[PDB]
Amino acid sequence: YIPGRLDGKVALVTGSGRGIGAAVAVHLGRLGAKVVVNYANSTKDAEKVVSEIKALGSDAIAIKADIRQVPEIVKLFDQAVAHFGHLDIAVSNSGVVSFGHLKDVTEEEFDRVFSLNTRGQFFVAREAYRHLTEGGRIVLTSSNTSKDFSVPKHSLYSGSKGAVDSFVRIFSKDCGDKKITVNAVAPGGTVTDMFHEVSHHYIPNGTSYTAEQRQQMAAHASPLHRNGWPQDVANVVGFLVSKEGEWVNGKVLTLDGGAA
Amino acid sequence: YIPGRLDGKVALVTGSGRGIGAAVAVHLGRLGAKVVVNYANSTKDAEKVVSEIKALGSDAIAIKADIRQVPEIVKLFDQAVAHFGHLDIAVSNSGVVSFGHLKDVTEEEFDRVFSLNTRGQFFVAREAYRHLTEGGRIVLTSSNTSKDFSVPKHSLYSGSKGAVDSFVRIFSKDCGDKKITVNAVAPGGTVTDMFHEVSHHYIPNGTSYTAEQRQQMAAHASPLHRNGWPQDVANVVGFLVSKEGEWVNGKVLTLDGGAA
Ligand SMILES: [Cl-]
Ligand SMILES: [Cl-]
Ligand SMILES: [Cl-]
Ligand SMILES: [Cl-]
Repeated sequence: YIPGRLDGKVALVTGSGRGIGAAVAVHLGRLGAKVVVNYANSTKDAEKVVSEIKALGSDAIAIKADIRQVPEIVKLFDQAVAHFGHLDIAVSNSGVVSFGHLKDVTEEEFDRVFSLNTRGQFFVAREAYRHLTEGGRIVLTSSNTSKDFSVPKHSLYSGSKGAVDSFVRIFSKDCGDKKITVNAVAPGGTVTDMFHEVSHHYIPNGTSYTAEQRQQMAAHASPLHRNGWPQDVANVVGFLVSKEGEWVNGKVLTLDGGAA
Repeated sequence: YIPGRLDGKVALVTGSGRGIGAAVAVHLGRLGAKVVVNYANSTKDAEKVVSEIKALGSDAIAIKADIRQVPEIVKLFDQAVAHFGHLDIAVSNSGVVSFGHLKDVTEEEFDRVFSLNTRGQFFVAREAYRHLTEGGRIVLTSSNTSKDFSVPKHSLYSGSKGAVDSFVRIFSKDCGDKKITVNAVAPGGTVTDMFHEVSHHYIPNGTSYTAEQRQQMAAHASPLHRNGWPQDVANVVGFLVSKEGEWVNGKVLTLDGGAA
């Protein structure tokens, strides 16, 4: 046994077609896990993640699912266990962002956000509990906006992640009967190819700055004076899902480089 | 002007057909508000609340709504403003409880709980923002289970209220443009005619105790050695919706008599 490593373990990672999830999938592979690369949309993109994990010396398979549809979450987990024999780790990076003043939020937008961010993640945890081996790991995605950062016109999303924080604390109670720990990660400002399209929403008069100015401002929000990156989230997920992370259970870790 | 009083104000209170909401409606009437007694089911029950408010010297009307249906929330608020001329205060006591291990939670049960506790309350806040007079008040209902109390087999409900806590913090930002404050109350153990049917869920081996034993145990959870009552919640709501409560804004107040 090599400490911190996941040799002999099997991990499922959702949201592997965007920056953070892709980095989490590759990192769990690098640590020695075989990986089910779950994704929502681009099969070519997901297969690039599979290829990267194989190149590192670990096995991976891409399995698609619409995480809004609970029957598809059931099938995803069944197929994961059928392919690799068992499953030890489930990480959800599933979610969508949303902005708008309360006054303008529609039924459709509420449902768009909660169906994935909150309901989808709840049922990913349910199916992970049902399928996981004893002593496994579940990690869901919250946000620094749930509790630690207050963004005007971001009530819907912030609440979708506030629910996740409460879920994980109580899931840890129920999941203890299979010795499964349950935690959430709550990233701050993380730079990906989608960051620049929404970064104006997170600062007053955001549109009056250039994208580069907004990224620099985001960097200066951490006392370390750098941006957060997908690898920062992956690094913490890797610890939580290791043997050495066991005593962190039922918690939400805000990953913002000290900004809050 | 009498300090603490709501003379000349108009308040809408949802969930007026159960213990806490009924007590909040009567109390706002006692403080001088005219009250829209909104309720989900029994018209005879709601009219008893109306009658009690009238007997106290304040006007009231019962207006029914299915708070799960956003078009009905819209109509409720339109009708409130049409009847009394304006609306200053909106208090939601809308919600349902739910219990069960994560492993057994169904799609239907998830939707039953979130549609009212989280989605319904979100849109009560939206319609209150849209209809309220400048300087008004919105109060939603969270729970001590959101953050302050961890009950096994209560993940769904706990998360439905964790979302509300995040909502109110951000709603306070958006609603400030009409000088409306937004807060939540998070009651603990509150005795009503429905308490005894669920009190076993809240203590280990709950069913092995009598209802009276369970109520006494609940009482001893507060260092004051009494149960919480609907009037305790009403008292705090009355402060939050008064002029003197203005500087409490964007907050969730846990009302458990010091148990946490
Ligand atoms: Cl994806
Ligand atoms: Cl997804
Ligand atoms: Cl009611
Ligand atoms: Cl209701």
